[PDB]
Amino acid sequence: WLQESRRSRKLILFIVFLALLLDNMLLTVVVPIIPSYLYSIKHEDLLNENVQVGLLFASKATVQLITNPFIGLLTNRIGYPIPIFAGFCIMFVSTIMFAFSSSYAFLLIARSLQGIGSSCSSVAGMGMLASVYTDDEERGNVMGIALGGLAMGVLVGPPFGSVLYEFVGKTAPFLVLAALVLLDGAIQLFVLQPSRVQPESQKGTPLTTLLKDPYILIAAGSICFANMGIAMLEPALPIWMMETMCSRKWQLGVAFLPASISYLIGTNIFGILAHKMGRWLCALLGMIIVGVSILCIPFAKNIYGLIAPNFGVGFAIGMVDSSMMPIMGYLVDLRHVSVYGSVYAIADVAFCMGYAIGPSAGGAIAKAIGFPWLMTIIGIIDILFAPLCFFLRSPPSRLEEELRRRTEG
Amino acid sequence: VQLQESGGGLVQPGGSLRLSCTASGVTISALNAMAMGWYRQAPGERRVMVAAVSERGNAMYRESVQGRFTVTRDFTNKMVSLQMDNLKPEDTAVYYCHVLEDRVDSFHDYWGQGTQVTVSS
Repeated sequence: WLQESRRSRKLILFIVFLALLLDNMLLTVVVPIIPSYLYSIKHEDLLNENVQVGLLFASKATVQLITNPFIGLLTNRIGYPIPIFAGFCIMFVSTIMFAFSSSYAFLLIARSLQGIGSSCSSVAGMGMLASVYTDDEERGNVMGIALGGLAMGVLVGPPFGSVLYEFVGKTAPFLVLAALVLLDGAIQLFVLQPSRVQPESQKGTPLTTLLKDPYILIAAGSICFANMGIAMLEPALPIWMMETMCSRKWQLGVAFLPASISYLIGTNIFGILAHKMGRWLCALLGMIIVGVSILCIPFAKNIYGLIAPNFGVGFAIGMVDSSMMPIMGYLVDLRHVSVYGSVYAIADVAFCMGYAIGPSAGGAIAKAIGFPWLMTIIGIIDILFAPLCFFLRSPPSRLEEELRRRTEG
Repeated sequence: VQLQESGGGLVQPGGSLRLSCTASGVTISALNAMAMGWYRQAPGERRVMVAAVSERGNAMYRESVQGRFTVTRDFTNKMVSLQMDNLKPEDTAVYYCHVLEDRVDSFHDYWGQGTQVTVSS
């Protein structure tokens, strides 16, 4: 057919794109559906039973966070495609579970398996995408496309779930979604064909050494703070809007829509703009624009007042992510051994920590401290961390550091 | 991989001298992959690094030699060379040539014949 084998290496791009699409679709659709099921079942330790609502998000977030490094080691331990297929199967089993699912304790187990699959895919597919694309500009382009797929998934999720749920009922958004997962697996089984183990030719650097590299840490912190911006912004915007704006129910999706559209636009154009213009300066501008936008958000007074800053923050987080994703591969190729699993695991740890500590901590900080103060402190953190991206202009090579050490002693 | 060099001599303090090390036994591409410089050893003293260059073209001079030495590596002529503009009596040492190749973890080092320079006091 169109792909008898990996005749086009863009087939791997398509695989990763649709995998991330389906993963964030599972992540987003269940969010408004959990409270309805929980309330209906409860109608038909109470403080614990209330904070367990946020424990829903915390479950997937923490499972992903814990699971990333083990998958990163596993990829170069035995090979790339097998973790992708295993994470596929785990995600499919979880997806089949959510629906038949009823009991709360089983639902948490289901979404924990979802997190296992999400982490495994986001590590293995990303690493294999980096490995097949050794060219810097092409790697940046394909990584921007994959992040654009992530953003488009998180944009399409909520209405896709809501329309089917309101049309048929409970299992409708889940069964067809699992069928799309099965179609992905039918593609994968012939595209990858991992019917034999492929041990890695070159041994990987220890993970502890990577955490000692300052530039990897700078890029990881940039990604972490930029994602924590929108992650913290997600819960607290509707409640503050209801408190001060005297608003209604339906403005919420329209108000957050600019952020997702701008994310989708940013991650697909800045993949090709960054290499032409410069990754470090792109990251610096992204951080600065994130800070300005988040600073401007509390000062607004009408919905039209919030239209512009959400567009700005989406655009800027898109720049930061699409410019700092391939710099991990660039650095590990420049001054380390060419194995990308561990470094991309670190990058995804930074990515997921924001979603992990966003909702609950932001709610608590809003409870004890003014929400405008939350936005201002986030903006201050972003602005003060922005100049640290300057160090990524021309990193020294491993030979240079060896010579520096030999001059020291 | 074999290398050659020339230089050395006796001169009063304040003079000038030029040292050049040649690498004609290895190809240009492998020469670019490697890193090279000039070694230094004194009677009854250990090696302490003075000036080396790499494919970044960055030379980390030792703290006391900044400005005193001048080193340049040729990517085409296969020569690493040193130029120096000032002398002091504390320069009693013997200078060697060397290379590093860090694609292997052992970074196989190959030394040159070496040159000795002493300064009258």
